[PDB]
Amino acid sequence: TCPFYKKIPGTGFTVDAFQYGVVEGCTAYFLTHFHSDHYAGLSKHFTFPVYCSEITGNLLKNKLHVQEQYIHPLPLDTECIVNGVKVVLLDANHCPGAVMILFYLPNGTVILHTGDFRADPSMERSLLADQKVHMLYLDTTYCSPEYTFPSQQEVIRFAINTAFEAVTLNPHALVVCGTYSIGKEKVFLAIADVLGSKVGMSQEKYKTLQCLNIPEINSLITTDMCSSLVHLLPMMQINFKGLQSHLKKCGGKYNQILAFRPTGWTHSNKFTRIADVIPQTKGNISIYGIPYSEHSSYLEMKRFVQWLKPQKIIPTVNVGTWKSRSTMEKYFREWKLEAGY
Ligand code: NI
Repeated sequence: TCPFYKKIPGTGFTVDAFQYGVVEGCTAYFLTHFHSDHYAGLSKHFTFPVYCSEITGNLLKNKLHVQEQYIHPLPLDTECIVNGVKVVLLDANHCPGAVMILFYLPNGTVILHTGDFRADPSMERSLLADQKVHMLYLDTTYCSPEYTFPSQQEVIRFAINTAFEAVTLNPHALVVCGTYSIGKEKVFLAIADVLGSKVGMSQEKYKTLQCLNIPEINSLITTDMCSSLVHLLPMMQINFKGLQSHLKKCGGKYNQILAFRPTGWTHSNKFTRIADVIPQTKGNISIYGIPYSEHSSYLEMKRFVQWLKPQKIIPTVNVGTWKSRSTMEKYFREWKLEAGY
């Protein structure tokens, strides 16, 4: 049965709750973003109203084949009414089309659901600042002080300079970027832009990108691999074996590969700076691990919550074990004692 953390009290709404069949009492199903854990259970067979951003709606329509009659896309930063309740969608700074949802309940309680998010100080001057928020449903992916990472911009700068140097040193080198879902598109778009190239990719991946309302997209991406010096492949192929194999497929148009694996956090964030990063190398193939995160670091999450000052926090990630929940509760109390709410 549908957990309490996916239900919004005093409404018949749910959020990211598609895997439990028909939820008793639910009149509107919200979807924060197009990642499989969150959309799990949605298919052409779903027949209830789904509320989401325009980008998330395009994906639902085209990739999952959800019938158009059940898709209700809403604009961002706009007060809207859904089944008699005032809502607002905000940019979550996660992947394309990802939203936080602000619910203004009839009793006067205000609830923010973050979905998946990367907290940023620009969220402190949105519509969130206009009134008190009583309850917060929080993306707690990295809710522990060991989780630090560089800014997105530091990581992109490093990627840009690295790729530019390698291809100027060897103009027959190919750049590859690994991917598994939507998100982290700036990695491959910024590399291509500095190399004067389109990004080449499979038909399934191109169809995904064509849904994302990215301006001038037809000038940036192609299905013609041969014409392009940045290629996208599945994350699972980003290894010496997979990359040599792909290099054979391109017809000796390239004689070297430089590959990037954008990851989350891994244990080497605790010592290294982005400037110190060095690749793994076997022969004419180099692989760089780069920590490009679309979730809040501990410090970004703590700042956001200390600013927002919610009366209650409901975690939405790592809620499966008592140890995790207990640990998280501990950090929420510290934050509250330091900031005086
Ligand atoms: Ni996500």
